Amino acid sequence: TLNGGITDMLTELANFEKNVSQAIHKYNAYRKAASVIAKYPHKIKSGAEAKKLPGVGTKIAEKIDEFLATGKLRKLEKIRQDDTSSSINFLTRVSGIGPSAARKFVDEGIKTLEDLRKNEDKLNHHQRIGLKYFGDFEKRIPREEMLQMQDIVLNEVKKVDSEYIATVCGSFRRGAESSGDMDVLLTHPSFTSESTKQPKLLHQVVEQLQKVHFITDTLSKGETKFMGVCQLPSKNDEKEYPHRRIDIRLIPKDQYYCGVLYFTGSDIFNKNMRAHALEKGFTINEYTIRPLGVTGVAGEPLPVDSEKDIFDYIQWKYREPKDRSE
DNA sequence: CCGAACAAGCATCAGC
DNA sequence: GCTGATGCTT
DNA sequence: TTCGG
Ligand SMILES: Nc1nc2c(ncn2[C@H]2C[C@H](O)[C@@H](COP(=O)(O)OP(=O)(O)[C@H](F)P(=O)(O)O)O2)c(=O)[nH]1
Ligand SMILES: [Cl-]
Ligand SMILES: [Cl-]
Ligand SMILES: [Cl-]
Ligand SMILES: [Mg+2]
Ligand SMILES: [Mg+2]
Ligand code: NA
Ligand code: NA
Ligand code: NA
Repeated sequence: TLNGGITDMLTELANFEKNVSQAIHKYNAYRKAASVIAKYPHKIKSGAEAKKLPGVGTKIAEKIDEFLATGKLRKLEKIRQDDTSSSINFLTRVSGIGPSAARKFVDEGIKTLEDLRKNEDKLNHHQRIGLKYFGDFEKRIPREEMLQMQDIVLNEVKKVDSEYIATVCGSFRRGAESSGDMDVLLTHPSFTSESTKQPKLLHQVVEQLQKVHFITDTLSKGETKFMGVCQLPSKNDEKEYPHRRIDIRLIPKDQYYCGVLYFTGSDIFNKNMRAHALEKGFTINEYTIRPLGVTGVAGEPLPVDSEKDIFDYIQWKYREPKDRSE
């Protein structure tokens, strides 16, 4: 956190542009600059020094100069005073409330936690569960708790069918000492890119985790992606653990490496890697890497036998998960 | 100067 | 119902 | 907002 004041400022600007201005490219620009500055191994002395990094341009350099000189940014001082911006930023902290619904709620006079709680009938299902667990979802998960959760998920999945493989990805797989949620990649040999030989593969796992009261709520659920809520069991007289967000993603078994690369992230790492792929003439998603043809149409999937094969195609040296926390 | 900026699953809605 | 756009999310 | 052609 050599430059934590700068990166906090840029993150706050990113969130303003996403939530309030609905300016996605400014949001991405600020997050990318925060990320590249976060990895920079010197304490930054000037905007000009920062502008040498890719993703930091003229406007962010000027803001860095203001922040170094004064410890603050007038632009943010003013945003913090703006009631509509304050209301919108608060509302978007509820899972399922994005920039559009937040602004609509404000128009309707719904702008505080109390307002939301008395207007549950104006929320869709996702938003209602997001409100229910508003406090819990902003708490971090100690890696010690992530390990207990991993043990439950892996053992319960095994009881449904010993041929499932569940892999915990996200920041956990990158070795983080705490995580914001739990991300689980799931495979089963019945589900490949060529055929689905058994129905309900994801449903059966969700069902088992609900049966043992690990999964407590559902935000969304389809054939390949579950987004929901879980909770560790507590012992006698113990206060309960916070409820936690859990995402489960069933991926074709032959596409595990693209899937685990995607689900390990970070999100900015993936954006950077995919952007580099495009510059190299490839496109990467969670299933495949394919060349781009003469006109920019993706060709056929390329053979992939390891995470490293994907890095090789785009002429990147391999990066272990712990070095992808961008 | 100016076009591109990662890629996609699920929920929800409008239009036919 | 189906299709496609949009919102929200990973 | 930044980058690259
Ligand atoms: N290509 C692409 N991939 C994305 C995106 N968002 C998330 N992902 C992928 C990478 C995450 O690690 C992974 C899990 O998504 P996540 O939001 O749980 O992130 P994470 O890396 O686990 C955070 F550090 P934590 O949850 O601990 O707070 O999903 C995205 O916008 N684009
Ligand atoms: Cl924008
Ligand atoms: Cl500030
Ligand atoms: Cl594909
Ligand atoms: Mg996560
Ligand atoms: Mg570019
Ligand atoms: Na730069
Ligand atoms: Na939100
Ligand atoms: Na997640």
